[PDB]
Amino acid sequence: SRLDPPEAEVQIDRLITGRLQSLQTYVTQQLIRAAEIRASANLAATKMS
Amino acid sequence: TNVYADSFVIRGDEVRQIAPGQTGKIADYNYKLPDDFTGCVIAWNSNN
Repeated sequence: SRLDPPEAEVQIDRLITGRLQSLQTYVTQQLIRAAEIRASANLAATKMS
Repeated sequence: TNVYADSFVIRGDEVRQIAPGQTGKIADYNYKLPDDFTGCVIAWNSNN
């Protein structure tokens, strides 16, 4: 609301790059943690079997 | 593919309003360039 199309565009581009970096770091770190969880889940299924 | 040469006049000030998104009364009501503009702007001198 405070900004007009041109610099609203550039600032929102900086902010969406920042949020994309944050969400991509979240997704990649959660993929790593999901690989850890999947290794633990394969271990759990191995113990179950 | 195709070339359109827009032609109009504006004061010495508010010439920066001839730009994609740049606000102003002329840009708000008279002539608004698209945000994804592609071309050259030539504000060649007309004091005469």
